Amino acid sequence: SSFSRAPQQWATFARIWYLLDGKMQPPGKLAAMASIRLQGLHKPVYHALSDCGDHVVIMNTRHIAFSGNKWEQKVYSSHTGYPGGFRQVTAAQLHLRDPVAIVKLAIYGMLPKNLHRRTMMERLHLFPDEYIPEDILKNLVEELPQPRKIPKRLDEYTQEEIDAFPRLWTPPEDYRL
Amino acid sequence: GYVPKTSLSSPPWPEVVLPDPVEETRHHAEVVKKVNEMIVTGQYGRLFAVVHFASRQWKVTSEDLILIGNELDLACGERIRLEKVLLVGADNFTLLGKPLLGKDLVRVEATVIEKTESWPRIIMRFRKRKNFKKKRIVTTPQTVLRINSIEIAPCL
Amino acid sequence: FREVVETTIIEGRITATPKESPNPPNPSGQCPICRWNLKHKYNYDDVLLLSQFIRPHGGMLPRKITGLCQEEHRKIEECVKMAHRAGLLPNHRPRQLNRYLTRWAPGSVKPIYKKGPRWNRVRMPVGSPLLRDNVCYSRTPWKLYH
Amino acid sequence: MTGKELFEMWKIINPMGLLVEELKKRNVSAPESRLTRQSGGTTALPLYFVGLYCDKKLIAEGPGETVLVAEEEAARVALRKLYGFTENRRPWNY
Amino acid sequence: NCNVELALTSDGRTIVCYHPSVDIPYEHTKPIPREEGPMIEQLSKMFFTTKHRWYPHGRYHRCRKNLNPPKDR
RNA sequence: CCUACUUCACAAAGCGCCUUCUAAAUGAUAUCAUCUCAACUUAAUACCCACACCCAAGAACAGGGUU
Repeated sequence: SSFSRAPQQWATFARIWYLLDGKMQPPGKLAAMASIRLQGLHKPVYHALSDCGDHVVIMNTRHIAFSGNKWEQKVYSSHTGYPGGFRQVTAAQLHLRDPVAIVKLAIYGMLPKNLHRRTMMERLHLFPDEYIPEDILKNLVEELPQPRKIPKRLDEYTQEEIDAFPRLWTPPEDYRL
Repeated sequence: GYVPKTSLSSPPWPEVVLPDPVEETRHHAEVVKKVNEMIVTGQYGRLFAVVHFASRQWKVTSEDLILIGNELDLACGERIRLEKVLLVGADNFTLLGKPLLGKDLVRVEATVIEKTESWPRIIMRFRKRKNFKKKRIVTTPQTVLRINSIEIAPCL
Repeated sequence: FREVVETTIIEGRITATPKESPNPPNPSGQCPICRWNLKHKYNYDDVLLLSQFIRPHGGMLPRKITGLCQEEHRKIEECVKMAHRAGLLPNHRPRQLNRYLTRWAPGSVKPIYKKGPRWNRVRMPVGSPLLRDNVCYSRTPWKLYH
Repeated sequence: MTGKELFEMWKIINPMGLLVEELKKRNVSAPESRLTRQSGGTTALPLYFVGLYCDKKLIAEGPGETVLVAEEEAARVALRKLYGFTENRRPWNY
Repeated sequence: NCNVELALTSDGRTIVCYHPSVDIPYEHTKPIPREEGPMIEQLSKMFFTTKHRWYPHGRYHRCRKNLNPPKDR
């Protein structure tokens, strides 16, 4: 409070940069967080005319994880206008030719279907690896929490965790395994 | 009774314990006392108040204006004690009722600025091929109130 | 267990056989799952149980050995499949796209080239119907088809 | 003067010097200006929150599009708080 | 961010909430550091908007835009 | 694309010529076995990109040359 008029308005309506981890996550929950942030729907000031969207930097987007057999079963379709130019490719082939396009198409779907969708999509920046350019790493503010609880393997178990887990049964003394 | 540490054993939501009401009502008593001292010592700046006037709730502060869509049955310039205050807060504390605050605790007082009518509004009905076209012009009466003062009493 | 050590002399030697844990909180069951109050309280996440109930090369032990009931033996079977394909078992090898909750083997699923209309849409199966009877800590139930 | 802020009525230039002179009058040490919160530093639409501190604790903070403007307007905010002519003050009693 | 103090009053008719402002600690702060198509492309990339916003409009739209709009506050 | 032939002649053509790159073991559930909606292992390049006069460029505009 007690700001001058122009800096108070500038403080209210400024847009923020949010980093979003994308390893072991589904593209849909990342798209939910991203599109909520891009429309400005995470702001109490929100209005669709005010254009109060934010910047979202989803990194590690080549290590996303479809839940289920979707990697062989979800198909992305397009049609170049020329006769016979219908291209259907699974999520695997699209993830190999371009390891950005899955989360981009998910976010493009979740965004509202108006003329602001392209500007909102141009606010968002996708990177496939841990590497982010320096001119974007100087703008981030909050690292959004990953929506999916990452599971951990046998390797990441400590000794105390498997010792605290009670082992349940009698193996027969004579069994070959 | 015992289930070992397993993914669906414990709830995903974090465990929280509510304090038993003895030290909680001690905490409530000291908080109410200390807020009462802030009220009686003038530790507030200007106050805002959610006030249920005619049929709708207004976030009313001092020195400001409200438009009301009906005759209020008052000549211009008389003051008003708006009952049904239902939230009153300051820079550091709020007081919200169940569902109202008592009339001994909040005084919100307003003046009647003006008694106009609305702009002429259009009510036009039209069903196609049925020759159905009706037009009505309405002007709803309105009064504008100047909220003057929102003061508070140290009765808690 | 026992091991077949060969070198030519070949012998079978019994080594390091475990037993029950000192106390089951609910004894007089028929299966360890029913005996440790895990009848509807595991998932594909927890590879502790799923690590117990498998061979060192990713296969399972038969029900005549582990003493499981049929229902949760099939449940542990499906959870072994779901945990192996999700990459949660990296030390149980015979000798890249990230997944989880994969019901079917990823090598033999045909893509849905023509999903149907809104009333006959071919859905994508997620999770398994054996784990349908789990404890429901969610307000809305599991969607097994996406 | 209802609705009008202080420096939309009493126009000043260089509030930082007036502020350090005022805290010299109050025998408080000269403020340290620290960049509390920032977003979009390298882009064409930045935001900086600059906080004026006095002996380990802040007297005020204020936003701006660049660090100089943010420091200047945080100085104006601290002058408002010191002079007591805040946006939160008691209204005039009529 | 979460630290406020709630208290039901004695007779239990009003809810008194107390909420001072959290001031940013000094230790949580940094010190202050001390053609026509290509034009649309450069402005679009610098402001993260599409190109379509930057092309001008005809005279009909330039005339309906209100020149002295009503100003509040 | 015009060196020849042919219609033919500052050139356009063809009948003429040139160029065109799902399967194996291993294996549990069900200790044998078993291809496994079990786990694994293995078996697009190119192309394109800085007045006026004549033109192999062209409806106009454009484009190339004007040493």
